Amino acid sequence: TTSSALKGAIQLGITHSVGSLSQKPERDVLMQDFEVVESIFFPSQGSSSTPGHHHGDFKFKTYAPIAFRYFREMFGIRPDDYLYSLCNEPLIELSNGSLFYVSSDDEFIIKTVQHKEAEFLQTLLPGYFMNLNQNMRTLLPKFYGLYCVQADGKNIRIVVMNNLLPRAVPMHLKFDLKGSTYKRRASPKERSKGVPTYKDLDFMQDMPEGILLENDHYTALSRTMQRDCRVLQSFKIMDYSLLVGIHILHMGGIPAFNSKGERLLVFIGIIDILQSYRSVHRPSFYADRFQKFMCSTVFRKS
Amino acid sequence: TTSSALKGAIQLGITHSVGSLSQKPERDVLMQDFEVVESIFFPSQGSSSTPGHHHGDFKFKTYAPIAFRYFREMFGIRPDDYLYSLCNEPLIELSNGSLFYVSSDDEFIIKTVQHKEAEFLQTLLPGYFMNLNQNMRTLLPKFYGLYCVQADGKNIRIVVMNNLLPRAVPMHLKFDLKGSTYKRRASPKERSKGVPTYKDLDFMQDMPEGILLENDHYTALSRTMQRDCRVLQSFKIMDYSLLVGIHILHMGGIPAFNSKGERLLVFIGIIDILQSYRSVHRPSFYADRFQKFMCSTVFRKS
Ligand SMILES: Nc1ncnc2c1ncn2[C@@H]1O[C@H](COP(=O)(O)OP(=O)(O)NP(=O)(O)O)[C@@H](O)[C@H]1O
Ligand SMILES: Nc1ncnc2c1ncn2[C@@H]1O[C@H](COP(=O)(O)OP(=O)(O)NP(=O)(O)O)[C@@H](O)[C@H]1O
Ligand SMILES: O=[Se](=O)([O-])[O-]
Ligand SMILES: O=[Se](=O)([O-])[O-]
Ligand SMILES: O=[Se](=O)([O-])[O-]
Ligand SMILES: O=[Se](=O)([O-])[O-]
Ligand SMILES: [Mn+2]
Ligand SMILES: [Mn+2]
Repeated sequence: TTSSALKGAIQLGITHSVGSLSQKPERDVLMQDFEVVESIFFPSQGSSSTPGHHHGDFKFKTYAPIAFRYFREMFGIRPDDYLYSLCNEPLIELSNGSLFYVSSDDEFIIKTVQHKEAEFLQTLLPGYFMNLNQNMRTLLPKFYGLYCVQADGKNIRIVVMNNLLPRAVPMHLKFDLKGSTYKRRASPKERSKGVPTYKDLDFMQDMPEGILLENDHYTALSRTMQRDCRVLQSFKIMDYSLLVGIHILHMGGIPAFNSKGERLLVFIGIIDILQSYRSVHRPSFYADRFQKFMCSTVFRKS
Repeated sequence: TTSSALKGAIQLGITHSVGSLSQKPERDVLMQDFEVVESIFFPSQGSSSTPGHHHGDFKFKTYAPIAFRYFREMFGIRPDDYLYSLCNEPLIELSNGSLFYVSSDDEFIIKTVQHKEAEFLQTLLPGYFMNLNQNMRTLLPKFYGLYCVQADGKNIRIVVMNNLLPRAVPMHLKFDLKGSTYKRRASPKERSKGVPTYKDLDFMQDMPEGILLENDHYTALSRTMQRDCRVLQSFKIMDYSLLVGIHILHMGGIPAFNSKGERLLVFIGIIDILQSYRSVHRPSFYADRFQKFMCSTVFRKS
């Protein structure tokens, strides 16, 4: 593939994009700063401006940058940290349409995106900002950046964001859960893997007594889901999953207890959030199912 | 006038509007909740729903209510406090187009509004929310509510908001300042009053050594203005004033020192913010003037 080609365009492109920013002085974000999109010409020779390269000519589209500065800021992501782990350390591909990549240090993921979505996102931002500034504990994905790359005619949109499941805490059981059932078992291929990413039925089968939760924790979660749903609902959004990482242990995640009885650090985050019908009540439905499902079956009190 | 008539429609209308709310349980505010507007029919007989009255038939339009609940919440305004001081204590008129009214307890003001404006406002809200959640120390007006009343054919839009200058701290000198000069002297009529509301030139005349400020305070203000301007700018907004209340003293305001040398508690807030051209650069201009003017002439460091 022209993949390594892209991997570069990213690290070349962002480093510029962001350093570019740390010139311009800080300022609050405005309803404008969302719609904006900046481009940068990256020739294989390279101006005294866009230099370097020998990799394959492109332009680097940076999106709503002042907004994403704000978001990083609020998610506590120092630019040098961001630039480093992302740009000065080789990017590593992944099996899963939509191609993922990962930071050498397992902190950051990179989905690609249907232009359909990328545009939706832009529109979401204000809505995002609001939820973010209100449900401080939201489960929604932490969107650190949005960028497009132009490879000849071709165009690649990508989003950068928090890996929910770092190598650090090693995950034993791993589930992608929706509250639905059609094809909601992990493919033969998938099950032939490490701590492979399961699914509703596999959970339901392999874990029918549930994930037990100390009342108070069960609430924080419950309410904070019910909040995230109500957002997503409102944005006519569907197919989202709760990604869950259980870790039996023989500190930056959730405390649980077992069907047997072992203590547990669990890790979650709602995902795949950009496909938006944007029927009349259908998302409103998918939210309630997702809700009842996680907050009744997948996690339970006492 | 049919004024006392209106005074009622308000207190009758809000009390319903808000109690109406304290049923529905709390929830984060969504980009939707801004656009919404609820109405309530208030007959002079009155349903078992909208009852009471003998005052003159009307409807009570309540605006973006979940947003304004949020705002009150964030400005720390407990509904019982709000309802009481506003609805269970006679409203008091005022001289100043645009009719003001005041809470018996001097906490709240009520401007009326050109439909032109009221609509602008709605649009501002998201923008408002952002600034509010970012410049915690903004000088912008604290908008507690927006309501319209329908008196026969007639329609009255009103906004409720923080009185910047309560009876509590008695204000000695009082200025309305813009950074302009045309008609920027206080009318003969006006000067024949208590601590009458002056203006640029009167300030410039009666106070040419300025309002002195302990470095650190001068900054908090300076930066926080420069922020508010940049918002307002962005909303293509003009004719705003800085309302200033100086109090010589022989604690909820700003510390200053004098041309002579007396200690001072000063009180400010940007106002008259809804008239929006919404020329190319003109607001951007009016902001910089307003800026330089307050942060150079009206307040100065050391
Ligand atoms: N933030 C994350 N942290 C950890 N793993 C993730 C994350 N995002 C995606 N993944 C992995 O990718 C899988 C699902 O991909 P997803 O994000 O749903 O996008 P997609 O390619 O559109 N899949 P779908 O559209 O549901 O078929 C998850 O089950 C995870 O195993
Ligand atoms: N929040 C407030 N606190 C104290 N006084 C206020 C407040 N708002 C308005 N006033 C008084 O009303 C005066 C100006 O009215 P303003 O709010 O500018 O609306 P307006 O009627 O549109 N005037 P303008 O449009 O500038 O001619 C101020 O100078 C104050 O004396
Ligand atoms: O997908 Se695209 O933007 O048409 O190349
Ligand atoms: O593959 Se599916 O039907 O979205 O779970
Ligand atoms: O001012 Se209005 O709304 O036309 O009565
Ligand atoms: O009356 Se004026 O010209 O707006 O200060
Ligand atoms: Mn998907
Ligand atoms: Mn005005």
